[PDB]
Formats: sequence, structure tokens, C-alpha cells
Amino acid sequence: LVHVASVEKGRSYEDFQKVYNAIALKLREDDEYDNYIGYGPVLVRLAWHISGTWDKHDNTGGSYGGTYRFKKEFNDPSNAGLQNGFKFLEPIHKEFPWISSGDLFSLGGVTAVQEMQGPKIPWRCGRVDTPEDTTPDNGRLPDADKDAGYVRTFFQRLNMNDREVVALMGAHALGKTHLKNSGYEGGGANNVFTNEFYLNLLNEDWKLEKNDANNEQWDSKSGYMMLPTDYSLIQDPKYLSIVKEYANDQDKFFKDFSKAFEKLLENGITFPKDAPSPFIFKTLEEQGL
Ligand code: HEM
Ligand SMILES: c1ccc2[nH]cnc2c1
Repeated sequence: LVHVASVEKGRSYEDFQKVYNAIALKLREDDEYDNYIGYGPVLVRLAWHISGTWDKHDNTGGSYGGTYRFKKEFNDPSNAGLQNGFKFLEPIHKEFPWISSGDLFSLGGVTAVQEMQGPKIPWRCGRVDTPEDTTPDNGRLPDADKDAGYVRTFFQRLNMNDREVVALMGAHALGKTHLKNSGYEGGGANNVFTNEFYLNLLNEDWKLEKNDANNEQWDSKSGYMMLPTDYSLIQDPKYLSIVKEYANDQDKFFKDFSKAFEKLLENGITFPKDAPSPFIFKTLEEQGL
């Protein structure tokens, strides 16, 4: 199963920068969403969920085919809430209908990370929409009520190692859980890309509690929460070392996240030898927009 990147006909860096800018401007405009968090976090989660269906063993799933647009994937219980991200991206797609669905979903995550003052995430175009029967079945995204061993094994399927896993989980500094979506009770939330997930894990006074959906979660006196899979990163000695590293080195975290997140978004894609180099988009701020 080979998915070869194919650049949208006639498109170059400037075309994609325009798409980035449209997403970025809408992010700024639609600021009231989810109690003033805005759509950044849900767009990062969307980019991850469209990518996290990948299976290294047979190259099924992954971002390439844009298959989240189809009902089977769109209605995955693991994707509850992501319809908000899809609806946010709808007018962007209508404006720039030349871009593939995989490219738009993945670019949405990149743009969200950067606009939320995260690292630059190099991004490559050329994902090609594939037909409805290429949609992966539900059940490939991870459970949150599990331990470090489950997290480690799960991420092997996505060819991610311990450092990559701990780095990617740092995205949980963004946004919040919603009881109605996932059965987890939201805590204190923000919409700035930082290493604060790791600081919270290490510095907070955590207590294990059972929420109103009957799921266990870790809650702090300060009003923050962690999923059991989040908290596993301080229960496992290997994960713990890396949590400490990122809590104490913002730059290292930024750089490692950027690599891991680009890799997540590119898993399953074969880039031809003469494909364009990855693009690094300018933020609205860098452009004076
Ligand atoms: C073991 C791995 C993971 C599990 C079990 C997990 C689970 C969850 C759950 C249950 C939520 C709450 C959904 C809701 O109620 O709306 C959530 C939110 C989120 N997740 Fe993860 N996640 C994992 C890995 C990741 C990774 C790798 C990324 C990105 C790199 C990510 C980004 C997010 C973001 C940005 C949100 C907030 C969405 C919002 O505010 O609407 N997650 N995740
Ligand atoms: C999802 C969203 C926000 C979070 N904060 C801590 N764990 C999280 C999971």
C-alpha cells in the first residue's frame, strides 16, 4: 500500500501560505468558541486524529486520504467533538477548493500550533483524497483509561518512540476535555502552546477521582485535570525522565514536538525525490497581519 504525494496542480508555497492565513485569520475572528478558548486546540486534535488512524504494518489509515470527511470516520466515537473543527474548516475549503482534504486537515493543525505561539512545524503538501472504501474502521485511536504500557504499545503502531510519545502528549497543554464528548471532566484550560503540561504533571497536587461518567481522572487542588494516560507519563520511570527534561527545557520541547508532529502528519506518505521541500509558514504576526 503506497501513497505517493502529488502536489495540487500549479500550486507553490504562496498558495499554501494564503490558506494558512485564512485559517489564522478565522482563528482570531471566532474567538468565543468553547468559553473563549477558540478553535486552536480542536484543530490540533483534528490533525492528530486524522493521522493517528495510521497502521505501520499495512499503511492503512493516516492523513493522506482525507477520509475523516466520510461518515464512518467522522462518526467515530473517538472523534466526538471534532465536528467543530470540521465546521470551522468548511468555509476555508470553500475559499480554496483546490486543496486536498488531508492537506487542509493537517495544515489546520500546523496553523493552530503556530498561531498559539508554538514551534514552527514544517509542512509538506500533496496528500490526495481517496475513496470512501479506504476509510479506516473505528477503534484505532487510543483509550484514555489506560496505563504507561498501553500508551507505549499503542504508539509503536504509529512508529513513535518514548521521546516522541512524551513530546506529542505535550499538546495536552491545549484546550480541555468535555464530559459529553469523551467522558472526562474538563479542568483549567488555555490556548497558548507551552511546556506547561509537564510542569503541571510535576508540580501539582494530584488526586485520583471518579467523575460523573464513571471514569477515573487525576484532579489538582488548583482545578487542573490529567487523564490516566497523561498521568502514566510520571508513573513510568522512562517517561518520567523525559517529562522532567521537557519541564526544564522549553526549547528542547518545542524542537522535539515539531519533529514528532510533522512525522505524525506525514506517516504513510511517500514523497517523490523531486517533491518540493517542506514549507515553513509565516505566522500572521510575522507578516504584520
Ligand atoms: C494516549 C494518547 C492520547 C489520549 C488517550 C488522548 C485523549 C484525549 C481526550 C479524552 C481528550 C478530550 C476530548 C474531549 O472531551 O473533547 C483529548 C483532547 C485533546 N487532545 Fe488528546 N489524547 C491523546 C494524545 C494526543 C496527541 C498525540 C495530541 C496532539 C499532538 C492530542 C491533542 C489533544 C488536544 C489539542 C485536545 C483538546 C481538544 C479541545 O480542547 O477540544 N492528544 N485527548
Ligand atoms: C486533553 C485536554 C487537556 C488536558 N489537560 C490535561 N490533560 C488533558 C487532555
